[PDB]
Amino acid sequence: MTMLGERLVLRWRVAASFAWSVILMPVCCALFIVLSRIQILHPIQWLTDSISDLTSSYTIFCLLLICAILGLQCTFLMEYYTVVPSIPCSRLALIGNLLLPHRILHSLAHVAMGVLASWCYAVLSKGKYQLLESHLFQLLCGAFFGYSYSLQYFVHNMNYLSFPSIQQYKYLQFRRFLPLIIKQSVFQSLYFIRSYAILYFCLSLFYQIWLSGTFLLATWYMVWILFRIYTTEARIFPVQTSFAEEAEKCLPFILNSNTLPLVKYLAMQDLVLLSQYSPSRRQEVFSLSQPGGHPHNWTSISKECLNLMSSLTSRLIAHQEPEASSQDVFADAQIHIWALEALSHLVAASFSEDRMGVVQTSLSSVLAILLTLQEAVEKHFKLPHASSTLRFSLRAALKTAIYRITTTFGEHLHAVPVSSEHKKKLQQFLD
Amino acid sequence: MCSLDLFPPPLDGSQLPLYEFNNEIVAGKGFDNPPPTFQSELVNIPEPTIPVDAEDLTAEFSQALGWADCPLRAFAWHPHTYKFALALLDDSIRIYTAGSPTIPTLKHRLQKDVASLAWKPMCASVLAVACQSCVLVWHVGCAQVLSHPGHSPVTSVCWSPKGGVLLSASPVDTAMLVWDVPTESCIPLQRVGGGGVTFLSWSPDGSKVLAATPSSVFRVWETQKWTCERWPTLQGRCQTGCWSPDGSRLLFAVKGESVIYSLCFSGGSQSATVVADVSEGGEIQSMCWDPSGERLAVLLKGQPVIAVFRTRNSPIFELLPCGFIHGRKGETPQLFQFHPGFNKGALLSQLWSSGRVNHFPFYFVNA
Amino acid sequence: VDLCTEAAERLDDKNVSDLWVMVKQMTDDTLKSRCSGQMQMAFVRQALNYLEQSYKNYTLISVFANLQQAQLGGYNLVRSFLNIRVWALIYYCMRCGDLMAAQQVVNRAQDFKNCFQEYIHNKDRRLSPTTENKLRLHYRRAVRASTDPYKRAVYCIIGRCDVSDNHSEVADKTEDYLWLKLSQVTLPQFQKQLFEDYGESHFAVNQQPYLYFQVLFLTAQFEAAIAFLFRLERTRCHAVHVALALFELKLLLKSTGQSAQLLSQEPGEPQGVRRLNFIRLLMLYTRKFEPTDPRE
Repeated sequence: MTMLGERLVLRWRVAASFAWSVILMPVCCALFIVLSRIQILHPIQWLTDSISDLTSSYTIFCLLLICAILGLQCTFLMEYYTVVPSIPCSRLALIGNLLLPHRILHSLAHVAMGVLASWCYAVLSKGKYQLLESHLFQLLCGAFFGYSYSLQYFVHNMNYLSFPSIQQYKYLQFRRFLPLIIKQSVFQSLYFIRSYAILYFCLSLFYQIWLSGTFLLATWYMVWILFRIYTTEARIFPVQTSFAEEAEKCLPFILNSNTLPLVKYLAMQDLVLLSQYSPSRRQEVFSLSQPGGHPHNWTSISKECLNLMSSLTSRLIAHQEPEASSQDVFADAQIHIWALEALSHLVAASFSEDRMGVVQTSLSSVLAILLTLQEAVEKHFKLPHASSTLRFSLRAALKTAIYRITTTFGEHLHAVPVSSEHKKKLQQFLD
Repeated sequence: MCSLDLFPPPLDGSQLPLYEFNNEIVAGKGFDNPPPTFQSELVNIPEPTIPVDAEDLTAEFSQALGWADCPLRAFAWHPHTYKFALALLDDSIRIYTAGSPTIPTLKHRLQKDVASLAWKPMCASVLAVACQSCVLVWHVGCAQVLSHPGHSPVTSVCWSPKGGVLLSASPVDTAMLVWDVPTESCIPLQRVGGGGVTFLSWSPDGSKVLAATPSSVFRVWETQKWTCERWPTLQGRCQTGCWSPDGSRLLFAVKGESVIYSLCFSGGSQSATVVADVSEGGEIQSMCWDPSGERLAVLLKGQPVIAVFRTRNSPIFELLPCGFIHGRKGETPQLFQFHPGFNKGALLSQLWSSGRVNHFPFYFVNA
Repeated sequence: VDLCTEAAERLDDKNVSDLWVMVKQMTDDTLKSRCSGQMQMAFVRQALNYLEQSYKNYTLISVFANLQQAQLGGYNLVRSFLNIRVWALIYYCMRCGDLMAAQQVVNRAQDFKNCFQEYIHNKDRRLSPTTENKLRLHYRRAVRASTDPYKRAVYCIIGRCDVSDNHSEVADKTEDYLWLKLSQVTLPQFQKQLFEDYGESHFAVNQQPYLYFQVLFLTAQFEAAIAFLFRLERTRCHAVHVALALFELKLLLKSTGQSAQLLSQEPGEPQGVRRLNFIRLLMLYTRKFEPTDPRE
């Protein structure tokens, strides 16, 4: 059931983002209209005729076609997004990744939509490019721009959706992304125009073609950026629900269930936040689930964290047993670092807050993993060329988090039951 | 609200403040030994005289007002003993420990334009030194060079009183550096808006981290999962931040303003209350409270002087004007630090522009 | 011991798991060795450890089950238990086997300090000093009649007096009765007492064979425990390996004459000494199985 609600909220957030984009389309159309017919000595007449053509039926038809193309683009973001970056470890792997039937289909879709957009711009650029050799050249430029856009979205992995390290009002994030998007569209249009001119040579016009390419690329970057900023919107999952019916929508289940990975990363960031500032949800995490006195919430949360951690530990000790391998063995370490920090700090606070001592019953357990994990990491740093960015993040989060837990427990940790091997490292860190 | 007005007039040009006796700043003629009941307990912290005769981000953002011309570049007192590090002008770190004629000296190939020194708490053998391009963890092949790209020039580094994690800061990097010394590992904590992080100050017990930026926004960081509360309502940048000996009162000042804003950490109170008006006086450049929570030294730069005040925590936290601490003619107070563990009251070590570091005791003389 | 214990864990029988762990725990002219004062001291302190950990596990289990009423917090555990359940604190502490928590407790509500340390921890070798005469005196004078059951029990424990008092107001489980009477320890006297005066029927071994065993074996009555558990069918094989362990350990006392009954006390032995015919044992034992499993 949680898949359906997640997918519905996702389609509606695609709606919010593509909605900001669809609201933003027509001002861009008017800007292109005023720019393609720039009369420097006749500003009033140029602006008035551009206003009349801005009310002409052909302009409305072009706007509608561009809106349909942008809707196709939003569905593309909805269909081919990613929550983990696409990394070619070998150049042949990149060439293979660009040859997929679905990715080739996406590239063809981009080329076709770009041809449509270029035709719309040419019809909006009233003049010799209105009816079908210059118009064919503009159409070819549009198609090449679409193909290049698909290829670049693949290479720079622009389909990777970056979880915001600091959550901000969508308006501010959009405003910030505005200058970069605009400059990128301009530069990419210029470079692709040069390449397309060379290609057309091998097998007024330049200004209009560059304007059309810049407008199309700007619309694409804005669609991508809006889809990101809105589809990456943080949602707080209710920790424990007054009904078992919302139990699947609670962060514990959604984190332990096989829902789409996007929701997993979202709930991860959400739980990190709640553990950072939400004290009530925290107490509910240490809540004693009735009936049974079980801290089911904290149990499942820590269980997931340590499961992912042991997985990453196995991966590091494995890929260690070359530089790309030891870089990739801990590429997934961001989540592990977040979990280590949050958990060990929660323990550090448990020496004062968990009035039921609900965390104490697993205290020793955690210690083992840490020492164990730490040990493996040392052997990891032992293989040459491995000690020469999630890896360092996990290392730092682990060391700092253990340090916090230790210096919070102070002396009362000397009463904690630990393996003597772990005890030596404990003394070392406390020292 | 405390004004600079109710303080007893500063010691005249010829008198040097010797110690705080019975709430009155006793002046001395440089040879009047402290009362013989106090001279047999003056734990001989070094009173070194370092002659000077023997970047721009780092300068404008350093703790020292005169980093360019003060041979004392940074000071740090260890959390536990009378062990204190002084940063020479040539980036060479000297470590003076009371009761030792040996001068531990540390100078790494990375030691350029030192910004700050932090004795890692609960350990007398670790000193974090902020260099131009990296952090030299000096193990008092003895220097661990920790680098996180972009986190340079390094301006503010502080080892947690947990002694287990050390924060570093960069006015050009929007992500503060969290450094785990053993793993040799650096984690970026990114923040949107405000430019780089220039001054960091974790609360006395380890929950709140006052983070001041070269912009007009200061943030409180709850150390549990590093939660961020933005207080973007400062007319300018934050000059300094002083935590209560208890860590529930964060004292701050906005450079350009001469007020002491007291943020009560009772989700802090969404506004700051004016507590001590240091209007001239002048720019409040540094502020320091004794670990006992009874004495507070506030560095006012216009001769720069230490406004020394006694604070009453109950029933209303207020600043009371106690006196002025000044240096000799031409001696501008460059840096100051209250020794964390002076057992008989308060020990305020003041480093002056000539490099001469003097010790002023505030005697908690029970009536 | 290790081989049998690993066999037992794999066998998945609870009681046997317990008894075997106890065998190990308690195990760490054999007749002369069994009776040596140091040997008695060791067997005792070992059983005391066993019981200490046992009741402390009981404390852990009860508190973790009764969290809601416990207000466990993050000295503490005993307070939590006392909620579910100054003299009371130390009593219930020592009966969970952690003397140091009770030590903190006595420290908080405190020449008497050197004396206290002498009682618990400090060796306190002294010259021409008089000890345990003064304590028993006052105890008989005032404490013996005190209305504080825990206090009088603690006095009994410290001064080795009033051994008659079951002090059952604060001692309800055979576990306790042992722990106390032990802590008051002449070894053969109590040996006969539990073996002879109490006898089997008191121990109602029918349900708790493992108990009556633990009772015997804790008191270094090895031949007894062996014999008793031997009478049981389900326990047979166990005691066998047990006996064998003791045999090589130079820790089993054998009977001299073949036709002796399985348990035998020989003349002139220090009282409570018993002997068992390890041969006659193994013979009668294996006899049931020789026709089938020769290689065995």
